[PDB]
Amino acid sequence: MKFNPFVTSDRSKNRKRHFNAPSHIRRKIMSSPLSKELRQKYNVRSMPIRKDDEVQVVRGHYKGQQIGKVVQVYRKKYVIYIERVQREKANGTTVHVGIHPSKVVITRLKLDKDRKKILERKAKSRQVGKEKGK
Amino acid sequence: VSELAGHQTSAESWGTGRAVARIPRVRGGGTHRSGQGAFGNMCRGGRMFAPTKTWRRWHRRVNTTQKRYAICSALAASALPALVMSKGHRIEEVPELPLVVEDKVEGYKKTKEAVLLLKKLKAWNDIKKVYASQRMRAGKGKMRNRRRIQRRGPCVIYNEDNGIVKAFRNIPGITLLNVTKLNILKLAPGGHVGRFCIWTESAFRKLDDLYGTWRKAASLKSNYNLPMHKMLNTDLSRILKSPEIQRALRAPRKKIH
Amino acid sequence: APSRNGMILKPHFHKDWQRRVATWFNQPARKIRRRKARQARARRIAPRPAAGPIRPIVRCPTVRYHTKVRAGRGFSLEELRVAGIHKKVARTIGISVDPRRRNKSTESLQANVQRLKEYRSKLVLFPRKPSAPKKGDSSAEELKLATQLTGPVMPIRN
RNA sequence: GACUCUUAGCGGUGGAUCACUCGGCUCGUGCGUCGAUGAAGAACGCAGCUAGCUGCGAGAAUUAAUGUGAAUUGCAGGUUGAUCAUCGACACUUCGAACGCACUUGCGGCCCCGGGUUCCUCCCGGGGCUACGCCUGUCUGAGCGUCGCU
RNA sequence: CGGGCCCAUACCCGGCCGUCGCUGGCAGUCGGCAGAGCGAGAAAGAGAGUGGCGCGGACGCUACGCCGCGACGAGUAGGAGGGCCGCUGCGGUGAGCCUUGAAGCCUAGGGCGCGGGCCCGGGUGGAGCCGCCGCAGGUGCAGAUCUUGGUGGUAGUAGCAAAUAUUCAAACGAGAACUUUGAAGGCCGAAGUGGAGAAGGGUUCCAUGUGAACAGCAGUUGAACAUGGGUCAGUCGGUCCUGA
RNA sequence: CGGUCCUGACGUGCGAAUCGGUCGUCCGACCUGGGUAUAGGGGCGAAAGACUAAUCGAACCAUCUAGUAGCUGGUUCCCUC
RNA sequence: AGUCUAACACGUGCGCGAGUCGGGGGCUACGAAAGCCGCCGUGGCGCAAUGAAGGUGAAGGCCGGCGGCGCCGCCGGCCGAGGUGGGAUCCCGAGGCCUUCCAGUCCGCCGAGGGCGCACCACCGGCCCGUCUCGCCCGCCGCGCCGGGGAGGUGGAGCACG
RNA sequence: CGCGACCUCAGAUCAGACGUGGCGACCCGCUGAAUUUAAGCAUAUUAGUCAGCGGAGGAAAAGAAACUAACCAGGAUUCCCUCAGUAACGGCGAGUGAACAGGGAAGAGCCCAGCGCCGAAUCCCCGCCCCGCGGCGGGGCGCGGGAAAUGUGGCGUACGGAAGACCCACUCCCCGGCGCCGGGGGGCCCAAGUCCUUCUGAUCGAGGCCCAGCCCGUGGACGGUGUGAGGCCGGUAGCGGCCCCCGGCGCGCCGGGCCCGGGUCUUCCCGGAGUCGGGUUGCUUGGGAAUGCAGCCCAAAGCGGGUGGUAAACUCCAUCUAAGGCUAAAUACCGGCACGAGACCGAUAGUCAACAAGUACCGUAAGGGAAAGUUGAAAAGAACUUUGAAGAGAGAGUUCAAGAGGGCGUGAAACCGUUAAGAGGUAAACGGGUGGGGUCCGCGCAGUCCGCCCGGAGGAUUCAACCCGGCGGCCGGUCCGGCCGUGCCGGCGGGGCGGAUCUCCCGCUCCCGUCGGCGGGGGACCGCCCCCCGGCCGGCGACCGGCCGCCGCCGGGCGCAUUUCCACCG
Ligand SMILES: [Mg+2]
Ligand SMILES: [Mg+2]
Ligand SMILES: [Mg+2]
Ligand SMILES: [Mg+2]
Ligand SMILES: [Mg+2]
Ligand SMILES: [Mg+2]
Ligand SMILES: [Mg+2]
Ligand SMILES: [Mg+2]
Ligand SMILES: [Mg+2]
Ligand SMILES: [Mg+2]
Ligand SMILES: [Mg+2]
Ligand SMILES: [Mg+2]
Ligand SMILES: [Mg+2]
Ligand SMILES: [Mg+2]
Ligand SMILES: [Mg+2]
Ligand SMILES: [Mg+2]
Ligand SMILES: [Mg+2]
Ligand SMILES: [Mg+2]
Ligand SMILES: [Mg+2]
Ligand SMILES: [Mg+2]
Ligand SMILES: [Mg+2]
Ligand SMILES: [Mg+2]
Ligand SMILES: [Mg+2]
Ligand SMILES: [Mg+2]
Ligand SMILES: [Mg+2]
Ligand SMILES: [Mg+2]
Ligand SMILES: [Mg+2]
Ligand SMILES: [Mg+2]
Ligand SMILES: [Mg+2]
Ligand SMILES: [Mg+2]
Ligand SMILES: [Mg+2]
Ligand SMILES: [Mg+2]
Ligand SMILES: [Mg+2]
Ligand SMILES: [Mg+2]
Ligand SMILES: [Mg+2]
Ligand SMILES: [Mg+2]
Ligand SMILES: [Mg+2]
Ligand SMILES: [Mg+2]
Ligand SMILES: [Mg+2]
Ligand SMILES: [Mg+2]
Ligand SMILES: [Mg+2]
Ligand SMILES: [Mg+2]
Ligand SMILES: [Mg+2]
Ligand SMILES: [Mg+2]
Ligand SMILES: [Mg+2]
Ligand SMILES: [Mg+2]
Ligand SMILES: [Mg+2]
Ligand SMILES: [Mg+2]
Ligand SMILES: [Mg+2]
Ligand SMILES: [Mg+2]
Ligand SMILES: [Mg+2]
Ligand SMILES: [Mg+2]
Ligand SMILES: [Mg+2]
Ligand SMILES: [Mg+2]
Ligand SMILES: [Mg+2]
Ligand SMILES: [Mg+2]
Ligand SMILES: [Mg+2]
Ligand SMILES: [Mg+2]
Ligand SMILES: [Mg+2]
Ligand SMILES: [Mg+2]
Ligand SMILES: [Mg+2]
Ligand SMILES: [Mg+2]
Ligand SMILES: [Mg+2]
Ligand SMILES: [Mg+2]
Ligand SMILES: [Mg+2]
Ligand SMILES: [Mg+2]
Ligand SMILES: [Mg+2]
Ligand SMILES: [Mg+2]
Ligand SMILES: [Mg+2]
Ligand SMILES: [Mg+2]
Ligand SMILES: [Mg+2]
Ligand SMILES: [Mg+2]
Ligand SMILES: [Mg+2]
Repeated sequence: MKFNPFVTSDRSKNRKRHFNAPSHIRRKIMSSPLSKELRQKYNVRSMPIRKDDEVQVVRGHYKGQQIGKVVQVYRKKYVIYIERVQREKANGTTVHVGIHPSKVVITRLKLDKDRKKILERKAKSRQVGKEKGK
Repeated sequence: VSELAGHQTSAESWGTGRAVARIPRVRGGGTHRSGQGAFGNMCRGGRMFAPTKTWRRWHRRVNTTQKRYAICSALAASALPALVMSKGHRIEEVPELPLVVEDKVEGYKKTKEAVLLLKKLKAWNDIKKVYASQRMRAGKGKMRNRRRIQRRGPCVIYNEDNGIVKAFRNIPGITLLNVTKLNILKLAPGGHVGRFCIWTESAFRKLDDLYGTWRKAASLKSNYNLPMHKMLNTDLSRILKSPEIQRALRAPRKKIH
Repeated sequence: APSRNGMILKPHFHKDWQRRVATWFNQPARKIRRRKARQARARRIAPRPAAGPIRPIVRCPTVRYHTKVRAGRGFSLEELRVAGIHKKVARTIGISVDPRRRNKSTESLQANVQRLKEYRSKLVLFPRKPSAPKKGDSSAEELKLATQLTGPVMPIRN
């Protein structure tokens, strides 16, 4: 149950906020879970998706075990494009099929200084939380 | 509804003649909304019959004596297995219906150990019934933050708090109650009596002092004593088939003519 | 039109009464706000009585109530000068004063003087510079024991 | 056999019903802040492709800074921080209490600069002023108003 | 005047439905620990004491239930009672229903109820819905020259009739009564159907392209639609003056 | 500039006052553009209660206002007494 | 398209009851709910009416004596809060309810006649307040334009075990 | 004549400031109707209300008695309950209508003029120097300039004050800056299944995950994701974490202002005028021989003046001190900036406006003012072939579905086309009764069964009785033991509560360590209740334990087939 008297349970308000969130909030919404091995080796459960990460598709018509590289993150439509998840149009052109990041599992992150800083921050937060809990 | 809703327009009746129905019409204008019909409950737009007002008598008033009467009746009904099972609780494996546990329970702080306590007391089937009863509400209530519904489960009564509410509040269907602040709204949900109750030893001891006995009046109420019985022996069959009564009757006539 | 036996009534609803209808939907909010402000003031004035200054014994005016006592506005100047307290020091040390009150008899005056003497024997005074005590100031033994009391300081019971 | 009526199937016209809801209505809470340092309101302009809506002001779908940290997207285009959010520096067209006089966007006055002159006057451009009432102080005045000296 | 005959929801006999009355009957289902009853003209005991083998017996009674006797049944204005009649939302309850298919809609399908209505079957549809106990209401339409929206007959009908008038050939074009060019016949007739301005309109002006919509037939045409262009002042006027 | 008569045409018209023939006046109390003044119990009127933006024996716009109506119209399911 | 708010009247259901009611205030996600306060019951309504008002404000009798038959007071004591009629129910009981016949014992039932009578109804008395008439007595800090009392009529939205 | 003062009055694009206009939900001051009611209507009512005008704030206004009362008296203002639909007003009709006292929320008081005393002891501005500087302030210096004696500052204000004398007491106040110690706004974060199998176009559906009943839970609110998710994502809980900026409560420091009191006695001082009050007129009020306000005329006093709800004279009391000023809180809020929620409406509803809505459009103008939501999960929005000038078709393809084809969810009625069936000179249509034909249903087409007995064929762990063990139901006329009472009686018992039942000490005040008074604490008694002990009554059918007895059931033996039971046949 929610006890904070300054956040809503209003369905309409939550939908409006989600569909009108600015880009830097779209980034936070567009988060995907790391694989089992990455999760074990980083102590971090999820990471906002980036443009050049290897991922897998877990649900839908394109689910499988193949490793695909993200092509572009289309924040306006809340979908991401992978390098070989695509269908065939009528004329013969191949266009990409959008997939929600919540149905995708990250396989190998694109590391830079800021990404590493995010990972270490999340790891430290989970460590302090576990110390408090136990 | 809004007090000025349906009255924004300036509109007057066209009068008799011109083969229209004497209802007010919107004034002039080169638009569809022109001479169309403005005021009156039967027109599209315009006010309704008796616009609702905020000063309707929303709240009600009940005497303290009969509020306490109802609380006493609900507590009395909550100690009968027939009434509790009729209300629908799965109390078949419960050892004794006025379920009292020691005061160490009041010091729990983990939902896990609260769940273990419920499992050992064999009240877990009621929470499983609540899990089964979780479904989606019917009608236009979904669009108004009343999307999900579920069944009410057993109620926990504590004398004083040491983490009991923290431990139990996550489990569905559980209602934590202070012994000194019992309300009929949560003791007898839906207007029906016989909710399954789990008590603690200290609260159970204090309840007697709270509501008084037949001889001893309530000490935590300024002036209160338990309500009396209009008839004591409610065993009607036992009364009827007793020697003193059965002596003074005429012979039955059961010959159909 | 009256019909049969009834009681003919005079409803005062011939003005524009629906324009002025003061509802009470914010009553619980007002009660919460009042209680919160009460707690804020009580915690702000740290050791002082939460119900403000002491007030004297007062007879109700009219014949209908003249057998009952209650709490008045403040102590009278005759009562102060008989008790020995100064007009401008009484308010500082927490005694309600009004220069309007007369004293038509000795019994009320003496009762209020005795009440002032009891209160003066009862209060505890702090050094406004803690590192330096003074003459009429109390000692650390009671400075440690000082605490607020709820309700009126010296309740007026008949 | 034509035409007419009823019924059913199918197909039309039409948008009823049902289910949805980034909208309202009501209640409650906290705060409770405009303007001559130019407000509210109006007009006109600004995007590579842009009409309306939105944002903005000749620095014109924004600059600077802080935070976040890899995008925007309908089509093109070319990590020492793209985009968003915040917003404390800068900037802010013409009207409008609207302020040089009028309200055509017409006609001026004073001062100082750069073209002209080589200040000798014109003429061109730019910048700073040029409203009403009123308070304090300053300067210049007035009166067969009350006096004083000569 | 006589026999016979015909029939109303009236009268008689019978069945069923409901209402009213008897403020009628039933706790007695008292069973091997047992002994079957209270209906029959005429008050009140299946009264108690003291002396002279085989293990058996239907249904019933949601008492707000069930059962039995009689009588009765018109109805506007109006009153009252009962609705397991119907609609929307809330509190409880149904270990309720639901993508192996909810709501809604159609149905020469099968039924139930006096009725309000309801339940199944078939099809369509694609995401939610309902039963019982209580609570609440913006809660049930055939009418109001009712409001809004849509559709008919009239009806392929009335009409496309004020100001004299058209014709031949060719070109483009998928397509010509209407476009264009040439020829002929006509009209306005210099107070014009001519050439130019003021107020007013505001891009209608010019070229190309199109022929969805509009130009009450048609259009290869347009004041339509889409792309692009076009208004040059010391000496035309405003600007200045004053008039009411 | 005006509008007699045909009481003609039309009268869901070309037109919410138009058309035709016939008519009155045509150097004046003449016709007319622009500017300007008079505003609603007010203006203006060679005077018809005429005109004052298709509205005039008291314009138009918003509000008081959901004005009052002893008067017309309507008033939504079933059965039972 | 008979709604909501307020008032009133009666009828029904509930809690308490000569009392009842916290509605205003205060103390302690659902919860703006709930619980609690009694020296927070101030207050409202009810428990007393009547008069314009000053005001007044809801049973008596008997026994025995003294004084001014009877009446009044000092007294002491006792009875003590109506009556008539009709009244659902309850109480008593002349006798009787059989299995052969007699007597008597316990329980139960019926019943001539006779009673204590609920609520309510009618009638007759009584008491309180206003008013009228007739009358004589009583009290004293102030002896008075003082205070109190009786008998009989009549006016009241009164009393007569809430 | 000239010059110099002061007084009144001018001009400045003089130096430095200030006002204007907007919004207006709440507030303050004026102005002020008529619909309506009275069953007509004129006073009255509507109503000091709408319209109109002016002025602000975060609140405004009011506010510390020229008060209420008549008591054993209370004591600024504002708000709530009650007073009370009352006193009173009213063609005494319709109608209207307060306040005092009481209980509460809040609670805070003060300052001038005047009379006096202090060498104007007072204030503003320009210049330099030092510091501070986004609220223009502090300090030093000017034979610097003004304001002010037609009155500035200090003391001082009705509660009395001042001065002097006599006693007692005191060195704890405030600010300009500096340095130190621990709520608000913002940012980034912190649990657990995408486990196995199986449905589907797609899973968030269904089953399972043991003896740890998968894992987390201080987190099972919500939203998104291809239906329906506590564990996929954001979030949610937590006195959880980290990182930025701001304020207050405190700390010491430097400097600055100020050297500050009380009690008694004596001597002095002491107040607001065209105002009060009176007459008249008009409005207003519940205010009635005039409640408040305003105009005109008259027009004061100082043991005075106002008030004491009926006009007036006389006479006593009571109570305030008008004609000058400031002041927080409790209180109001349909505008504005953010929020949170709902037994509310669900696109003819809800705001006029769910959408390029005060928009399109209309009117010269003031103003008037709409209609309009939904493909799909994802455009995968139909390549390509072909007839036609083309709209538009026939094929092919996407999709789970085109039976979703760009006003495309579902797709009703009116109305229309076509197919099939039937019928057709008294318009059609309708009620009752049949007949005929259709489309469908019964998945009808050899007809019901259920128990007992006789007979015929068969097969069993197989019946009764008996033994062991377990459980259960009814009992012991009067078995032993317990518990309970809307039960009682005992008590040389131990207590909590209450009493409008009585009576040792302490505090207060009244007296020359004392007689006697008041409040409080201590004890006695009474009543209730809880507990320890004892004794009877009843119950255990809202509330039992062991033993014994009977009966019943179940499991296992032993029983072995004229018993019992299974399935068929007549
Ligand atoms: Mg939180
Ligand atoms: Mg509406
Ligand atoms: Mg529904
Ligand atoms: Mg009537
Ligand atoms: Mg049909
Ligand atoms: Mg539509
Ligand atoms: Mg549609
Ligand atoms: Mg543009
Ligand atoms: Mg930038
Ligand atoms: Mg940056
Ligand atoms: Mg001009
Ligand atoms: Mg019959
Ligand atoms: Mg009949
Ligand atoms: Mg009938
Ligand atoms: Mg869907
Ligand atoms: Mg509703
Ligand atoms: Mg209809
Ligand atoms: Mg024709
Ligand atoms: Mg024509
Ligand atoms: Mg001609
Ligand atoms: Mg021309
Ligand atoms: Mg021309
Ligand atoms: Mg052209
Ligand atoms: Mg055409
Ligand atoms: Mg030239
Ligand atoms: Mg000019
Ligand atoms: Mg004429
Ligand atoms: Mg004619
Ligand atoms: Mg005709
Ligand atoms: Mg005039
Ligand atoms: Mg004329
Ligand atoms: Mg005339
Ligand atoms: Mg007029
Ligand atoms: Mg009307
Ligand atoms: Mg009439
Ligand atoms: Mg009644
Ligand atoms: Mg200047
Ligand atoms: Mg202003
Ligand atoms: Mg009238
Ligand atoms: Mg009338
Ligand atoms: Mg009239
Ligand atoms: Mg009047
Ligand atoms: Mg009035
Ligand atoms: Mg107004
Ligand atoms: Mg402001
Ligand atoms: Mg103020
Ligand atoms: Mg004063
Ligand atoms: Mg009353
Ligand atoms: Mg009034
Ligand atoms: Mg008061
Ligand atoms: Mg208080
Ligand atoms: Mg002075
Ligand atoms: Mg979901
Ligand atoms: Mg699962
Ligand atoms: Mg899940
Ligand atoms: Mg979820
Ligand atoms: Mg997570
Ligand atoms: Mg998380
Ligand atoms: Mg008046
Ligand atoms: Mg004054
Ligand atoms: Mg004053
Ligand atoms: Mg809430
Ligand atoms: Mg619509
Ligand atoms: Mg709408
Ligand atoms: Mg719809
Ligand atoms: Mg609808
Ligand atoms: Mg639609
Ligand atoms: Mg949808
Ligand atoms: Mg489909
Ligand atoms: Mg579809
Ligand atoms: Mg459709
Ligand atoms: Mg058809
Ligand atoms: Mg046919």
